[PDB]
Amino acid sequence: VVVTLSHQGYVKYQPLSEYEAQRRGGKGKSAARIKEEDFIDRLLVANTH
DNA sequence: ACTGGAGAAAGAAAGTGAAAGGAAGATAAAACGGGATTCATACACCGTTAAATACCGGTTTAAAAATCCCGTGGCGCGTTTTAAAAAATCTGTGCGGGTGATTTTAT
Repeated sequence: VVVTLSHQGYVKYQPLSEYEAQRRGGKGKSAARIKEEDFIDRLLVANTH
């Protein structure tokens, strides 16, 4: 899974099989919904156990 | 006149019914956040080419690395406190036969 954390503190993880590889130079798809004033600071990849 | 019992007055202490109010609860309206559709529209993938960049050979030189002396504060040791977690000890409760008790209405 992949773990994301926001500045004010919000945790969540998603299955890794949802995002598919592509070629460099793209824009990508949104991974989470941000609030009015917040931003993502960390990103982690790890196993459930 | 005097005595001792008895009833009535008077006074002081305790129990009482009623008391704002305030923290401590409780209950609704509201604002919120997370899923099912619906596409148009912007994004992903495939051929072409000018241009921008990586790479090699040889200097150099100024800057950073290496070395030596020393004087301290930042870790290390030993011994106390102090919360935190764990083990030990109490407290209720229901199963089924027995003893004894309570309340409200109409005519």
